[PDB]
Amino acid sequence: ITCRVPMAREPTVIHGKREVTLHLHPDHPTLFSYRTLGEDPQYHEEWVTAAVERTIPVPVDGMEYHWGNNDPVRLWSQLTTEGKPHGWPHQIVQYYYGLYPAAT
Amino acid sequence: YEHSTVMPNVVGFPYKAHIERPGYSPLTLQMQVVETSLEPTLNLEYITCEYKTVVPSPYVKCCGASECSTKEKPDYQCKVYTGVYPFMWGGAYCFCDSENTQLSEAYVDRSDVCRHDHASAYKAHTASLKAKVRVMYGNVNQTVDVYVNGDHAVTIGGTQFIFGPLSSAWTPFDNKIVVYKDEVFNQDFPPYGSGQPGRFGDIQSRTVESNDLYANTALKLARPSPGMVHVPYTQTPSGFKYWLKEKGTALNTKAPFGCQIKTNPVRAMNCAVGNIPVSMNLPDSAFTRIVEAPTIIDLTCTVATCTHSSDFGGVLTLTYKTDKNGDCSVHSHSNVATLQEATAKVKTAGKVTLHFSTASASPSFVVSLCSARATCSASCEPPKDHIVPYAASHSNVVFPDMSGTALSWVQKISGGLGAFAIGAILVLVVVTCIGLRR
Amino acid sequence: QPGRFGDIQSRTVESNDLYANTALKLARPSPGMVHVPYTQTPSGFKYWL
Ligand SMILES: *[C@@H]1O[C@H](CO)[C@@H](O[C@@H]2O[C@H](CO)[C@@H](O)[C@H](O)[C@H]2NC(C)=O)[C@H](O)[C@H]1NC(C)=O
Ligand SMILES: *[C@@H]1O[C@H](CO)[C@@H](O)[C@H](O)[C@H]1NC(C)=O
Repeated sequence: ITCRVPMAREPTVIHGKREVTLHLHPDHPTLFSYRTLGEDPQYHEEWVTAAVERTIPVPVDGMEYHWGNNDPVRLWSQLTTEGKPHGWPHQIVQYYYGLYPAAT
Repeated sequence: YEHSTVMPNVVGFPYKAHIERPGYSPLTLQMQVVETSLEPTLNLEYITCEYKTVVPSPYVKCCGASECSTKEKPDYQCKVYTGVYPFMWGGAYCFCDSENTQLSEAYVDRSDVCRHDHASAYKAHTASLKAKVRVMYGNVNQTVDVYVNGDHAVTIGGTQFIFGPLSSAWTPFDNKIVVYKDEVFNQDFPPYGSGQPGRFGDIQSRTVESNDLYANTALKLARPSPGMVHVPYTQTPSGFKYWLKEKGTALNTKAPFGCQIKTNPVRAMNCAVGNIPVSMNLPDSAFTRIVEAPTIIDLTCTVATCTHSSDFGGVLTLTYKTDKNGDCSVHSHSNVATLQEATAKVKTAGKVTLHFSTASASPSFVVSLCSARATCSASCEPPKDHIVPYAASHSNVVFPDMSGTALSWVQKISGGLGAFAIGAILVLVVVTCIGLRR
Repeated sequence: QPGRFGDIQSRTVESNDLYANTALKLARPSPGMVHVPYTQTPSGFKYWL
């Protein structure tokens, strides 16, 4: 038969540099999972009981998270940094280092 | 006419394909991939479900003896015990104080319900791919389903399309998989006839309708307690429930490349990897003569704004001189930047505007409008928003053009140093030659 | 901010002005029913308590 189940509360999202912070306020023990859409995924899943905060990395490829019984939500990160990419040479190198550290 | 090209296997990424032949106006094709499904070929090995234990009523013989013979039945276990004194509510059961024998036996059979609830074991082979592609050009806009294997061919508007084969042969399923309800698990399972008690595979069957069954559950009987009628037995619990309790992490939350796993039939959808080569054969009715198409002369390009972001964060303006108003096909001849629209309208005014997306700091690309071409170079700045909810709409290129500010600086530094080095070499050569003259 | 300390504030105990931020989003009712659904972050005062 067809069997009725509630939908979890929507979490609170705060952005950041290659990171997101999620405030989760559950009413029942709920399953929370997340993964990255890259070559080697950093999959994770856990049971949440009380109100909590979590930090999730979002690479330039993408992240997908599943909370409660809602549809999975996907996020992507743009190429953002500090420094002018058309100024003095030290600003050039600092901006490029902000993009990729090791290569620069 | 015949043509061939390659497209990226990313769902939702637009592709502009430029086809030009002498004597006919250039054409632009819009190709998109809406969904892709990868399904492997399976060979069923066995199924597993919960079991049940049948223990019939024990046999009691007063002033006598009994012996039991073996039977062909899964994990049949029989025993006979002597010196028993059964009791019930009415009182004693037999005259003989110590000449009574109790015959007990038990066996195991599959659950009457596990037809609905069972887990299957499969071996995975080479997988075939099918896809859904949307094609746009002129007054034609249609979505068709194709097999990406290099054999299937489709016809749209008198045009033949052939897709595949895929460049990289990569599959997420390993050799052995286990399927339950709507989840798949990439785990190794014991071969048939070698199951172990308490773990996955306690009971086995070739198929759901099989009349045979192989079970190993360590059915051990024991002597009944004095003055009672019952058949004690100890047996390890069902391994199917144990596996259900700590199966692990399903492939749905672990599969790489962000592609989704579905069952009935088992498949992986939207697996973004590799590139798809497409071949095409076109008729002569889809082109237009040079005489009918407008003529564009003295084309120059200037950029207005550039901010390399996921969306189309770049706008530029194109100036031209024409002879009659009409429609032209606009294309970007380099992978560094991607255009949004493929067909533009040209009038006597001579000004048009275009939107494009890029990733490099200082892009440089050739833009073609009808039969004319021009070059564009731009200076761009990074965006400020950190996280956005739409996928990237540009190919990831980062290396700047040789005319960029940073590359100009390094070129000037290297040029000065090289000139100084050449001067040193010339000075030393002149000095040593003058010294050798004497 | 919703969900933390001070989701609703009043300048005094008898003020008539109030500032609230709790993300009161609505939703479509299920077919063949009479009700009003809404999703709201729990009170942050209890969380702080
Ligand atoms: C009635 O009970 C008597 C016991 O008094 C049973 O006689 C026994 O029979 C067995 C079987 O040959 C012998 O081994 C015992 O030694 C006998 N006991 C005695 C005391 O003689 C008799 O079999 C019972 N009859 C029925 C029909 O159950
Ligand atoms: C092509 O057809 C589809 C299906 O109706 C439609 O959604 C899409 O907007 C069409 N494209 C254009 C450019 O009209």
